[PDB]
Amino acid sequence: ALFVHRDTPKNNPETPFDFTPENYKRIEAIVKNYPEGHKAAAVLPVLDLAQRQNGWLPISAMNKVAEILQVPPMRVYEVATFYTMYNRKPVGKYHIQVCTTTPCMLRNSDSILEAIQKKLGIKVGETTPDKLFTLIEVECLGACVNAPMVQINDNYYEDLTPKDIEEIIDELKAGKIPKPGPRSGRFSCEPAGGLTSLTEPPKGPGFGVQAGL
Amino acid sequence: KTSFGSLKDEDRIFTNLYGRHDWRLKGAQSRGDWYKTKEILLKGPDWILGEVKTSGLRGRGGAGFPTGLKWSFMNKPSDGRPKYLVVNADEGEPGTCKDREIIRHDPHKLVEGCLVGGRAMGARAAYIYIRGEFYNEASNLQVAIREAYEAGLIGKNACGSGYDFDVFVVRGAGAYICGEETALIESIEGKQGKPRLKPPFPADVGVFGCPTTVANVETVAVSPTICRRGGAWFASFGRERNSGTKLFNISGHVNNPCTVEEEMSVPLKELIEKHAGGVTGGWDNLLAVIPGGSSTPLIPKSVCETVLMDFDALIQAQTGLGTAAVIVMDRSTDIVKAIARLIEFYKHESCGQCTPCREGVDWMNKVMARFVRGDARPAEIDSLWEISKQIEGHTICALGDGAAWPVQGLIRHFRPELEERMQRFAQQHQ
Amino acid sequence: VNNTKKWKMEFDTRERWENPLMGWASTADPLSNLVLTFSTKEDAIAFAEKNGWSYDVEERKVPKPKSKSYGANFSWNKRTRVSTK
Ligand SMILES: NC(=O)C1=CN([C@@H]2O[C@H](COP(=O)(O)OP(=O)(O)OC[C@H]3O[C@@H](n4cnc5c(N)ncnc54)[C@H](O)[C@@H]3O)[C@@H](O)[C@H]2O)C=CC1
Ligand SMILES: Cc1cc2nc3c(=O)[nH]c(=O)nc-3n(C[C@H](O)[C@H](O)[C@H](O)COP(=O)(O)O)c2cc1C
Ligand code: SF4
Ligand code: FES
Repeated sequence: ALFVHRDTPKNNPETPFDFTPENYKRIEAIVKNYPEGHKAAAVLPVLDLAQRQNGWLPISAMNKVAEILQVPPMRVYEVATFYTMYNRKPVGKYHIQVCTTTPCMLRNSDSILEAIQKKLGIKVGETTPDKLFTLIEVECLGACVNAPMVQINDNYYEDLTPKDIEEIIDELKAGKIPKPGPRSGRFSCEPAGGLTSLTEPPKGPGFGVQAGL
Repeated sequence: KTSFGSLKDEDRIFTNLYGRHDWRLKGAQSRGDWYKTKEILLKGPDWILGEVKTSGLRGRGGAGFPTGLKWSFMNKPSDGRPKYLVVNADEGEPGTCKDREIIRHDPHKLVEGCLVGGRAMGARAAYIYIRGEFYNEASNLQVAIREAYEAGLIGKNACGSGYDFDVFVVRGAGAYICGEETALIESIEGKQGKPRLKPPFPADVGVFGCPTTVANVETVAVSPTICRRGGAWFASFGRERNSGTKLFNISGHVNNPCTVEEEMSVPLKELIEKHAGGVTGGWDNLLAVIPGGSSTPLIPKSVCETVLMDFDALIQAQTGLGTAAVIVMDRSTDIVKAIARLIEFYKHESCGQCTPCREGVDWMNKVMARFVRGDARPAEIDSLWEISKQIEGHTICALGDGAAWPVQGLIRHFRPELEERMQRFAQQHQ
Repeated sequence: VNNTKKWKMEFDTRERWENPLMGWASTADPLSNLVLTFSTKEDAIAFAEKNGWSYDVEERKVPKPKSKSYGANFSWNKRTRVSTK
């Protein structure tokens, strides 16, 4: 929650962090996208790579990204403290993000947040003591017709009841992987009472093309 | 044409919007995409700019700037710097979930849009700044871009036209302000998402200091359909200077919250009752509608009966179109809790660069958190109004404007509900 | 920059010593607080010649106009790119 750093024993510039060699090939692939002379523009993917290797960012990944891109370390500190994904504290393995903005609060995502809080025994921001589940509360995640929805580390879980998210937490505790989709009768975003549109077959190539083309 | 709405399935631009067909290359070429692309590329930038200008296409990002007139700023000779079409794919606007559908379900339409747009403005590559929350959609789009390179459609000698054009995907990192075009440029450059000042516009100094056009996913993806089908075809739908089709995201308190492509000047009541089945409890249960996502001011039930969902008829309703995201709020809704949560969104998602947003959006969230309880006196309504007028137009980007607008809409349309809230607080705590 | 508008005439600063009773700044110079204001330089020169005061004149140091460009902070090939904003 804080935007200063204090050198704890488990988080310091002497904390061990280095990329794997396949991650060095990935950082080569990232840096080769950007033009020559603007290598610094590879801060945000590579640092996110340094979050996908470790799960979180101690202050050695910030120093390592500043070391391999030859940028000042303060310019990576700004990126890690500006963006809400760079977890600068050690999160659980299933980082649960509940969206409770206005289109999801209208569709009662507060009941889902209460269900996750009583199911895991924790509250918003805390971590379960087995370090599996981190429950926080985030802003609009972009699935507003599929509201109310949560996010688990890569995945969207949409149209949720409290029973649905209890089912998802149950199949996450046993080690299984769930299906990232809407848990109601619809598939992605269509009207739940059947398709009100795009029922006709798409015509294909050549349809309606103007002359002289 | 006088009436609008009830759009046919054959006049849709975004077929396979619902994921029912194959999103891949064999699916996209079976739906008309990547057809006669080389003949579009060979006919020059000026022909494509004339097709987009004649079509009446406006900004689908939310401001509604004329898209052909926007892209024609880049049709200017080189100076040693390359040019870049950069696709704004962030979509952090609450209520808005349409570009997620375009990237996840129609990716090759977006890739051909990047190609035709980058030919139209002489751009060298394409940076699709996709949202960091849209990870599976980003890998989805990267598989489609792999299918576009490996078929020889883009890259070296794109579609066999002698034109070279790359397409990149840069993921975000969870920042709503990085949807604004200059802050998106600042996020691609490896910096904080702090918006630049205008001028320099991105057509002069954009990404890496190059000429740049930052354009929405929708207004990029529909442009090969405009070039194939014609300009007059896309101009025939909707009113004049409100031409075309539009994706609408009906969410909130409706029976069937859904994304649907619909004609531009459709009535709001017809849209909600047809595609969403109406408001939960009927149309008489409607209390308010935020018409186009959080940035636009809400309109009450007395305006939603006859209003049209294009730019100009909503500007006549002293709100905006924006992202065309219809948030429906019925009678069971504490509207003050919802708008104070919306201002809480605009202070948790605000980059802190300049003064009036950084201070006043937190201060409007504190005043709105007291207005939820009613822990104020009614002279703090008009006071708060002045605070909105001290933010609207005095900031760098339009997130200060997009945070001043809902406060103004809530005050203007439900001042007596706030007043009776505060007076019942004042009597029950004294 | 409103304090850099009008010309001023001061004098040399003579001795300030410690008052033994209170530690205050005792002085013997009567002209130690005399700062005169003149709208132009030559009025001050004519005033100093008029009273017999030997005078030295510093010239008006004006700041030269700078080339301010907001786009220069985001150049392509130049070093004047800002590292952050
Ligand atoms: N789609 C979304 O997810 C969201 C959309 N919005 C909407 O975005 C809008 C605010 O966007 P802004 O960029 O701040 O407004 P708008 O004034 O700036 O900009 C739209 C386009 O017009 C161009 N433009 C305007 N005047 C120009 C000129 N004289 N010379 C050159 N180019 C010019 C700009 O380059 C820009 O690309 C609002 O309508 C808001 O509702 C807001 C939040 C989220
Ligand atoms: C705070 C803020 C956030 C924005 N977010 C987005 C966005 O996420 N996606 C988008 O297409 N436009 C967004 N815009 C609008 C852009 O400024 C710009 O109008 C658009 O990205 C490109 O213009 P276009 O309509 O011609 O495509 C945002 C504007 C502001 C002020
Ligand atoms: S007004 Fe707010 S959103 Fe805009 S540049 Fe300033 S801090 Fe950023
Ligand atoms: S509001 Fe929850 S996803 Fe947009």
